[PDB]
Amino acid sequence: DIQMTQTTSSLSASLGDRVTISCSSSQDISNYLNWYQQKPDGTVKVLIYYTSTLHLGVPSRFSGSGSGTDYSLTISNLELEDIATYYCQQYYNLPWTFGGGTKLEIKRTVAAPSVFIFPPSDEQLKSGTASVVCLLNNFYPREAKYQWKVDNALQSGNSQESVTEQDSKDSTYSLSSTLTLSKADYEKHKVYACEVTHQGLSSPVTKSFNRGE
Amino acid sequence: QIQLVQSGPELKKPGETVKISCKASGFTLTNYGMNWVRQTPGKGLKWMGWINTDTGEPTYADDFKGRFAFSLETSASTASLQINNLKNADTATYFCARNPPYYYGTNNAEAMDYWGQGTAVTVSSASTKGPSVFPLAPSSKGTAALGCLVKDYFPEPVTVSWNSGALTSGVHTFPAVLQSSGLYSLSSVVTVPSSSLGTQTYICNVNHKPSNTKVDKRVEPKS
Repeated sequence: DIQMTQTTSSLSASLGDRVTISCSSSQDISNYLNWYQQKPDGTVKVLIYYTSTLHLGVPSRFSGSGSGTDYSLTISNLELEDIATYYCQQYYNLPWTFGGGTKLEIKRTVAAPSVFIFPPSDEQLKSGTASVVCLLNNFYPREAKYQWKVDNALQSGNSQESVTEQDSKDSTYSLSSTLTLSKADYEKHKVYACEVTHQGLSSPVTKSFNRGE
Repeated sequence: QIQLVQSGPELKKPGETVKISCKASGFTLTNYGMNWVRQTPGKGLKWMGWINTDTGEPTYADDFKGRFAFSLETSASTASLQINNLKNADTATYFCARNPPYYYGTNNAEAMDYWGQGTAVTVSSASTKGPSVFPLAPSSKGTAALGCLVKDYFPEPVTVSWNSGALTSGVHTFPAVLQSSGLYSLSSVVTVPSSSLGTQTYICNVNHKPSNTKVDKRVEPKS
């Protein structure tokens, strides 16, 4: 198996930029290298074959070059429809192998999250379960950290999170984390807090509530 | 026009078998190789093998020798992937993709030059359940956030809208998360003017087709 490596998994860029994506192979593949584009919707098309030949109908802003073990794909004047994930793939031998993919995102100014905490509803509590939700809204870049604290005890292992794709209008990200407790555990404690750090925040942001107030 | 159209999504229980079909139109199936590619959620692409479309001979990548079978149905212009004895780890999207046959001096791309749209296979023992919908009530302490917590449903997906689709600005509906129960949960939020909280009604509309579950849940400041 020849290993294909795309060192940069995520790449931020602005419309109009020239963008380059690198790919390295674990041995000389003699330019037997293809590039594929996968849209956010999941659909795949070939862009370049044999290192630098554009496939039919692929616009001229795409190009590729390289040899030996080092290859690259270049977009000369990035457009909105080019925001996607790019994979390289060798066909020097079987099995055909792919790189890990390089996902483009749009660059923008740093934006701090707006933080909100939500207690469990009385209706859920009647059922025996308490879900506490922390919302980190409209921040940039994607990297953010948060900590759940219950009566000042850091909680690790009882929450799940998910993150939106980059917003089409303001280029930000949002994140939601849910802390799950049994009703009996939820009622054993008073202060529920979500504490957030982000490179846009000059100091951490804590939102909290007191159960029953 | 060259098209590869795959069969639709499949939900299976462990140990079952699934057959994924890939219908070729706008070109002669029998003139090109046919490849199968797997993408697990998180999105690595992995080549599973190919089937010689002229002879019918399949070739499997080593990680896919065993439970996988490539087949042809030439009279239907269709190529097929069968996965036997499904495991939860088989949960993935499977693509078929054609490649022009290689011969010395050819001018064609030796690439997978046209891809099917992918077939998503989900493997789980969970049974179908509609969600509970709970309020994420706006804090009583500018811009306010409120939302709905759509908890404990199976399978994906649910659709969420706000005020029957009249409210779209500031809405974020998050990817579902799979809980250790095997059930999914997701949240949908929207940010609104704090001043609107006493006068505007906010309702999240939740639809879970697999269970025929529809819920219109008003989200209001708690008293």
